[PDB]
Amino acid sequence: DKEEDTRKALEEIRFHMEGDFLNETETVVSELGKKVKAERYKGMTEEQ
Amino acid sequence: TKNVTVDATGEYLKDNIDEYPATSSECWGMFMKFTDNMKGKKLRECY
Amino acid sequence: REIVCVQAGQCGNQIGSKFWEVISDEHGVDPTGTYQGDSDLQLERINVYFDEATGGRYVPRSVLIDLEPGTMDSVRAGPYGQIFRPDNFIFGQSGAGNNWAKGHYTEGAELIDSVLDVCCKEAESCDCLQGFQICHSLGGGTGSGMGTLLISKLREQYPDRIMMTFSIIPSPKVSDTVVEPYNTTLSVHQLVENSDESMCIDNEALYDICFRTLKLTTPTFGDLNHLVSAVVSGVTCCLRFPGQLNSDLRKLAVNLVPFPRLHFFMMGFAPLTSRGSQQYRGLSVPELTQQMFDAKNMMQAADPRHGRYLTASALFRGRMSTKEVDEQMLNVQNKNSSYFIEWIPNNIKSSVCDIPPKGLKMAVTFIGNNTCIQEMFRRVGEQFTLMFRRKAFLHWYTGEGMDEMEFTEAESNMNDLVSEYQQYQDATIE
Amino acid sequence: REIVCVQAGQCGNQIGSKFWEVISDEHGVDPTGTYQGDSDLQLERINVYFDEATGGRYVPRSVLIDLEPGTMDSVRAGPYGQIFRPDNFIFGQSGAGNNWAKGHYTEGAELIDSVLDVCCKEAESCDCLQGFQICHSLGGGTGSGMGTLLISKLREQYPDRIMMTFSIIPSPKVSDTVVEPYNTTLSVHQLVENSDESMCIDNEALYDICFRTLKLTTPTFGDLNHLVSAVVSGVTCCLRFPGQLNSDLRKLAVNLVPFPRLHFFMMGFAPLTSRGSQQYRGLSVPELTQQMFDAKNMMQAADPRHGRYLTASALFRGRMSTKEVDEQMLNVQNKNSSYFIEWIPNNIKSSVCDIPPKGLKMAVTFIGNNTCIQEMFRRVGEQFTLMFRRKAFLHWYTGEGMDEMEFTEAESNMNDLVSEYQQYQDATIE
Amino acid sequence: DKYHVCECYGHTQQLPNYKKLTNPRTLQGFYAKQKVSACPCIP
Amino acid sequence: REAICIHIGQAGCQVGNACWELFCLEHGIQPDGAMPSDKTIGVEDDAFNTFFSETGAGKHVPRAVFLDLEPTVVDEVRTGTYRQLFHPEQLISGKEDAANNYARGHYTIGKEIVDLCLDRIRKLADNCTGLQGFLVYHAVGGGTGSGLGALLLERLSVDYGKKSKLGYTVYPSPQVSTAVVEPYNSVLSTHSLLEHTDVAAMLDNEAIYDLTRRNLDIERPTYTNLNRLIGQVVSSLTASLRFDGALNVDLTEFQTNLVPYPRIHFVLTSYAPVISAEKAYHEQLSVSEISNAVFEPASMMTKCDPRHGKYMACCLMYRGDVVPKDVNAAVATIKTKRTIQFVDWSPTGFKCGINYQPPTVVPGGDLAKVQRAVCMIANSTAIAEVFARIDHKFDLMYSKRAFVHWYVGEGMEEGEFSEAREDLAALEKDYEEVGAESADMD
Amino acid sequence: REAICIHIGQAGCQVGNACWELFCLEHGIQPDGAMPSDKTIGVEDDAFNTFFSETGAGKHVPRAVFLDLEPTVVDEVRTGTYRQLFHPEQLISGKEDAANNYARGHYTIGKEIVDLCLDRIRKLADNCTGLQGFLVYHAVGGGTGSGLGALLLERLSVDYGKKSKLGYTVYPSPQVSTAVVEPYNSVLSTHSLLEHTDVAAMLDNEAIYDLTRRNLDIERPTYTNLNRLIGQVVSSLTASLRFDGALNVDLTEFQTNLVPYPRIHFVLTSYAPVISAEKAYHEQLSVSEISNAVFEPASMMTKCDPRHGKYMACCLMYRGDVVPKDVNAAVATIKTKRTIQFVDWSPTGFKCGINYQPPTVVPGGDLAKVQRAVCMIANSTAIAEVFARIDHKFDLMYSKRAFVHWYVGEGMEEGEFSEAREDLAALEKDYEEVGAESADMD
Amino acid sequence: LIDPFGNPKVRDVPDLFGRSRYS
Ligand SMILES: Nc1nc2c(ncn2[C@@H]2O[C@H](COP(=O)(O)OP(=O)(O)OP(=O)(O)O)[C@@H](O)[C@H]2O)c(=O)[nH]1
Ligand SMILES: Nc1nc2c(ncn2[C@@H]2O[C@H](COP(=O)(O)OP(=O)(O)OP(=O)(O)O)[C@@H](O)[C@H]2O)c(=O)[nH]1
Ligand SMILES: Nc1nc2c(ncn2[C@@H]2O[C@H](COP(=O)(O)OP(=O)(O)O)[C@@H](O)[C@H]2O)c(=O)[nH]1
Ligand SMILES: Nc1nc2c(ncn2[C@@H]2O[C@H](COP(=O)(O)OP(=O)(O)O)[C@@H](O)[C@H]2O)c(=O)[nH]1
Ligand SMILES: [Mg+2]
Ligand SMILES: [Mg+2]
Ligand SMILES: [Zn+2]
Ligand SMILES: [Zn+2]
Ligand SMILES: [Zn+2]
Repeated sequence: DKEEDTRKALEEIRFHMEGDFLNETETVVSELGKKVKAERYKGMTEEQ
Repeated sequence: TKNVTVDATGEYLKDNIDEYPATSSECWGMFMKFTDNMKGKKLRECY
Repeated sequence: REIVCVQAGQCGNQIGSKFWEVISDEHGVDPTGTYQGDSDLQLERINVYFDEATGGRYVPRSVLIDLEPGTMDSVRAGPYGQIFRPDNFIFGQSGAGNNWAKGHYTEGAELIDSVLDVCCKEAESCDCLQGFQICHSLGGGTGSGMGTLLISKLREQYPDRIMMTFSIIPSPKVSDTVVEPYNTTLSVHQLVENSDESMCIDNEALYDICFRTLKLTTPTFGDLNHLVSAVVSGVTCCLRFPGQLNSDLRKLAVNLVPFPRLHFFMMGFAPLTSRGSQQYRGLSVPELTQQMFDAKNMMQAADPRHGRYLTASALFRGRMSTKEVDEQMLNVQNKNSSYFIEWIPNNIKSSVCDIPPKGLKMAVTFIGNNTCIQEMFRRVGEQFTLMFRRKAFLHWYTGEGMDEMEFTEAESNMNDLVSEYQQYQDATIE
Repeated sequence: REIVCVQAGQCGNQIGSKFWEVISDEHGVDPTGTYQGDSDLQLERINVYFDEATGGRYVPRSVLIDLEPGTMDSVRAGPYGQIFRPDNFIFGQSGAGNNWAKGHYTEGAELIDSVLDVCCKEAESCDCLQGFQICHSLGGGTGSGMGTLLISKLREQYPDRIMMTFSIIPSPKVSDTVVEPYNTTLSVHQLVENSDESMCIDNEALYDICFRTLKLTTPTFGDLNHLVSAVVSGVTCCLRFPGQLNSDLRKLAVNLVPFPRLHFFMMGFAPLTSRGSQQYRGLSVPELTQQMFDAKNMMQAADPRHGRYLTASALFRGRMSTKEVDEQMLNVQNKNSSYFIEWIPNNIKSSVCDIPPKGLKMAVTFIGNNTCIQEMFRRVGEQFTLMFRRKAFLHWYTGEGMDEMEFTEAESNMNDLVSEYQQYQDATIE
Repeated sequence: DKYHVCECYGHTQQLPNYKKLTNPRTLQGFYAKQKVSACPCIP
Repeated sequence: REAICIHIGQAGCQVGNACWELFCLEHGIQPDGAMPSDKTIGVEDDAFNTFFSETGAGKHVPRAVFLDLEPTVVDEVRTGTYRQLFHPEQLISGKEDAANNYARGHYTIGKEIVDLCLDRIRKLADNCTGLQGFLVYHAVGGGTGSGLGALLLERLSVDYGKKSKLGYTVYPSPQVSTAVVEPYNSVLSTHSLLEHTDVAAMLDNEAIYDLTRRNLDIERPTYTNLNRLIGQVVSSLTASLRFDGALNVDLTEFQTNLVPYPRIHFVLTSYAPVISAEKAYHEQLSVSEISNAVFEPASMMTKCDPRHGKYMACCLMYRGDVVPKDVNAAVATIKTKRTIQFVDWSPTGFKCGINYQPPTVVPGGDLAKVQRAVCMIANSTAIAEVFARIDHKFDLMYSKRAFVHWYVGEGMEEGEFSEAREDLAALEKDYEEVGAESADMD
Repeated sequence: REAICIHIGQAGCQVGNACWELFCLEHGIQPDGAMPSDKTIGVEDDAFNTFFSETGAGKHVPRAVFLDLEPTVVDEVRTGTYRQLFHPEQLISGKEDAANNYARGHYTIGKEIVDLCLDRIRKLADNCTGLQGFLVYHAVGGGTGSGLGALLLERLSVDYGKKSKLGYTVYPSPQVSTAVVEPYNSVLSTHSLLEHTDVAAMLDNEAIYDLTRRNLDIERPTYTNLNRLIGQVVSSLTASLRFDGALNVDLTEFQTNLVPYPRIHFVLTSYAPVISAEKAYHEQLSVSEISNAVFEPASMMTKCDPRHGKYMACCLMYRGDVVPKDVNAAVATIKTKRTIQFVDWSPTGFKCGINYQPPTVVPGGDLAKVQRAVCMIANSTAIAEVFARIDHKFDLMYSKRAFVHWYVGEGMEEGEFSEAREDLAALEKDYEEVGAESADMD
Repeated sequence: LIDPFGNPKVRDVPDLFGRSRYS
């Protein structure tokens, strides 16, 4: 049981570290969302 | 005088970039940058 | 046991988009509405927030109302916007103008009948209806006026159910609009009569959470709406999943409000920590309890240390022992006894649920009833008194039709709410 | 039985980095924080200084404080710096200015609340709390003022626990700072009321140790701080490993302090010997005892030959006989009987621990309570009266807000401490 | 004391009274209440 | 959504040329009214609708009228490069000028031309579905601008009622002047501007000349530079209706937040990143720097010093790459300053707007290209000094009756001079009274 | 972290050219403000922030203003090699000089230029987050340096208040002289330095000429050599803020340690390894040798002999390969000497600093390359002798009202001469009284 | 490089004399 709890906690940390909320990125984008960026605007890209 | 004194060594520096000395200033890190980025964002204090 | 959601104004519609993303993710609903989940535990309570349309689809029980269609274009552009039912979008053709009287009396009475018709159509479809959930800002124009109008109408039609509101109130430090105090005062007058339980959030507290705890370099309103959507989706979790000690919105109300006007509550969500720090701390019930009572993790500008707790509630999600929960609540009650009202022998209710939010091993949401909330209303009353003594901008409201006695009546009602909290703070056994 | 550490100022953070390197090395913790040790004996007492983070890791129970983050960035950048929890670094935005009054009254009161919140959060997590451990210099600015402020607050919140300090004091020959007498006098005034046990080290004594005993060609602060970290880690060894005669900080205090004001001690560590000479002499209890009582091996400028020992303590590490300890302490007391206070029948306490520091067969740390400490206080008081009679730099302190009465009170209290030591020096049986 | 109080040389370190200096100048409010004749004309 | 522009006389038509060149170049409409047939961006966005309507043949045509009493300037517009953009009915021209007489424009000559103007405005208002105001550009120093502008605003105010009327007005400078009779026209104009305008923005050419000499590096500026700056300001205020953003601001929110009492509607205007291309590479131009710029009096487009008064409300429009948190940090920094003062009855002094579309760069222009800009409109008691200068000049010149016979010959009673002068005196006392501290509670 | 430099007049601008040349070469910024980012071995660091701000495109620009009343010297800076480094607004120039008249700089002409300077300094201070002082470079012998220096310092005190202002000042040499009216200007600068400055370092060209003749092998030195020495001293003192070290020292620690009473803030400066390339390879340069060097009067940059007074405090900055144990042994040996005496009320007379960055070598420079150096600033009663010679020369001329017509005609009361001379006399008596031993104790 | 206890140690002071930032 101890080993199982350890594995679940490691999966927890791996989920938080790779998530999009803390990394400030977005992956689920709608086609209309590529033009309208009402909330989710954060800044300009390098190419711009 | 300013030409022959300062502009000559300025031109020499323009020609040669190996005269700039190396250094180490590890005291400038992430907490200093955090304090730099947080100017004017004071919130939730009691007086 | 079905909840109906109402989203009003720009802030309400934007928070609603994130709320429905979190709920659709937890039940494994694709943004097209198709179920793609992998466990029966997801399906067995899907009815609570979604209705099932033919051939697989699920539709969310929400009404969207606004005076300018700009927000509809904003929600339609989001990643989950397509899920919403087209007939549930109600909009006009001109804005509230940041004016409470315009939003309440002129365009409010024009649109309100269509909103009540949609809310009744949604309510009468449920086999048993639980309370309503409303998101809006108090500082705006259509949010305050039309939100409080609709709340009053729903309170007339369903007085025995629960009325729940999440509300944003103007910061004393940062404002986008000058006439915030009038709209706030009139809205607080409406809420204290109509609501059963009201949660208050300061944008200043969400910015302080983002900058100090999460260390985000460039926070946006989407982050603030994510924190709010997290707590909103967390409070209803025990209604829709199994657990060792079930709980319900009505049991929370029965345990939190000693007297009917004292229905204003504090909010918190525990697992918040920066991506750099996450490698440094293992999950445990003491860590969640310690963050849960830290005033740094509370979403209002008032600090509990300036008041006293009448009652508090904690809802735990995850596989954990009941002994650790009970003993933690006993230790916190025993060590800080001066901050708890003495004529109530036990102030904390606990509840435990088996299913955590996706990607977290455990989570807790905290609701607190503390008298220091009186300090927010006092600050709003101060700014109102500064502008009202000089009739600073009254001609707009009077041109809509309001009598000046209305402003003094609303001010008097807020002053009486502050007085009642202050008297119960300083009460004694004798 | 776990200790919470506080490191304050540049000297404190630098000494702390070497201490946590030594502690992490003896328990086999990788600089990434991962346990890589080779015996369960290392794990069974890891709780004393480390908390356990998930999947193997350990984190050190320490608070880092400074007024400009430059030092914090230097410590975070060090080879073991990664082990420290990011939330445990507390810093302000402006310096102490090398001024005690600034560190105590202006930036102290600004930061102290966040430090007290972190120290209470760390203390209340312990199942049973042992004393606090603080490292700071008295001659500096933020170390002296905010360290004594924090000591006062922790003494208010935990009056039944132990308060222990390791402190650096100005050399008698060369000053590092012009205003050292004010900062030293005010800090000693705060410590004599608040502290339970205080250890003193002179940088001049460490230079004399390195040059005379170790014959080092190019010493650096890393060597001085390594000698200090070695003795610091030695004092706690009996708390965290088995032995034939266990010992504890409270047992040391009870045997060393005859009266509550007499709590300032000298320190020494014995098996110091140069790499060329080390091949010529094997370790044995007579060799450790002879170096241990040699004034050449003592870390203060005052010499025992001008005073008398009230009490002393020796902590031995290694596999060794009780005969050599008992008979050596009796033999040393009998041959040098004039240097021991006669109205106590036995002045030395012994303790024996099985596990030595890596690479040494045996080691002993010595703590001594000697009346020659009066000479240091007398020298500081003379330099203070010369500066105070002429108002030499007083406008800085008075401009911060201090009343002149504080300087006369602190001078009078320190002068009475010198008188009390002198009276116990010349006492007799009669 | 043994020095001068800086009111010599014609300088003063007193902070300005912002509320008084902030009020505007008007024909009836300011100019008409002067012993010596005054006007809004730029010289 | 829609707004209609009315241009009167010489200044108003010349400022109109700069405005429509900019609005065409910002939307991408060619000077002949046809969008590029090969430019398939992918989604034909509706943003043009605020300023253009389509003729069903697919040409875009603008929602504007050009009004003049002399033919020369309108015939110059008719024969220029943009001949095909405007509908010929929109360009209305009379035969002869109002000869610097407000009386001639109001009573004698504008009465003949006004009904054609009303018919064109009727034809425009019928081709709208969410009209939300009129923008008017004119100068009060000249005869037709003052007289016909007042008469037309009176007729619009009776016919349309509640619809908003926002004016951009060229007022006389304190010392630079172009005609002798300016004081009489500016006094007679102010009664109409007081009664028949919801917000009035005041401009002085001497301030824009100082700004073009100091900030830009132009030694010999001409009216085209000033007109391009005015066009940029109007584009900044109307950008909130046309492009995506975090916090939109409809013109009624502007009117609700900026005007405290119905007579207190005269506002100052300023613009921050007026900078040359060579200066642009020596400095970063962050949000806080341009926010600090709009509050310096060296940035204003009207010759008044706001340190001599108190602010009642400020409306800050940000366009381009800005994030709301930076706007909040900037506004929090401004509030600390002691040389910026607000009346004690106005605690929440700011209104904010944030739009994502950066300002457009015009090929022959003199402004640099920049990633962000801020524009400010503010209401302040400092304006009482502006009125005091005009009153003083009118007093001397009227005391002698220096030119009155022209006005009496063209149809005006001499009494009208005294009435207007007293109404301006009461407005000047209102601005003195509103700034008085509430020491009644002592 | 950040510091702002203010350069006044001819000496201040010429010393500024050498200072900014050194700071560019020490940080690694090229003369055009760029940086070869692709050719690098280590990693990019934030250390430049103390002196430079970035625009974001990677150009660097410095935190300095250059103030002068004649255009020629600033135009020489504008047309030289570093033309692209400075922002053009920072280089401020008036139309005409103060003609060696303090009155002309202070009352009539500097009042016109001063408001532009204050606006630029405000624009710099707004782009900062931890400003910890102003560095000011000027000469008190000339008219604009004295008068405008005094006015700017007076305004800064009221505007910024408690913020520190540290001045490096070229005072009139005791027998080398350049102009006849030097005593009046130096005296009338007494109030500014005495009441509006936290530490003032005094330099005399005759001492730097002696140091360059004796230690360096230069037969015909010119101002660029002296300015290079001053730049090296400033780089040594500011290195403690910018690079890693064993014992750091913030600029507030100097003020805390060197000034016992608020008027006693004038300090002497000296630098140790001033040596030529041919001698440098024949000798070791250990810590004890350079520590012994800094106390000899042949090493000082001010013409005063400290053997005629008593030290109150010394601050020693060591940079390069030094070990703290050697610094302690050296300071203990200095303390042993019988020709060095401290006042009996100052028992702990020393402050130490140790930094790892060795001094930089400039391509056209005259100093050799060395692994270590030490710099000292100290407060001593010997400085009272420097003021007495100026007072004697002032007393000589004022007696005959030799040149008073210029000052009184240009706007000054005759009383101001007597006022300034009595205030400096009281400062001399303060330095006599503070240095008197407290031998009477009982 | 020797510790006070005799063990070898890594460098603790940067080597900067004779070094150049740009290759
Ligand atoms: N900024 C700006 N000011 C202008 C322009 N044209 C004229 N003015 C100013 O406006 C005032 C003159 O008003 P006008 O427009 O010439 O008067 P009008 O409308 O032609 O009236 P009439 O002379 O009767 O035809 C003077 O102060 C001019 O400096 C222009 O194109 N731009
Ligand atoms: N060390 C040094 N001293 C200088 C330099 N330039 C001038 N001085 C000295 O400073 C004094 C002259 O002051 P200036 O700077 O020329 O006076 P100013 O500021 O130009 O004042 P005005 O003449 O009125 O314009 C003399 O003692 C010069 O020897 C310089 O570049 N370096
Ligand atoms: N937390 C949060 N605040 C918002 C959001 N949108 C707007 N606000 C705030 O709400 C206020 C504007 O009210 P708004 O919703 O526009 O009122 P309405 O026009 O009646 O809908 C300002 O203080 C905004 O900063 C949002 O998505 N999240
Ligand atoms: N042993 C030791 N002493 C140090 C160290 N760093 C500084 N010191 C001493 O501590 C004193 C300076 O105090 P400091 O830490 O700078 O005070 P602060 O400015 O308040 O942080 C001087 O006596 C230094 O010699 C170090 O790493 N080891
Ligand atoms: Mg005309
Ligand atoms: Mg000159
Ligand atoms: Zn005086
Ligand atoms: Zn003064
Ligand atoms: Zn006049």
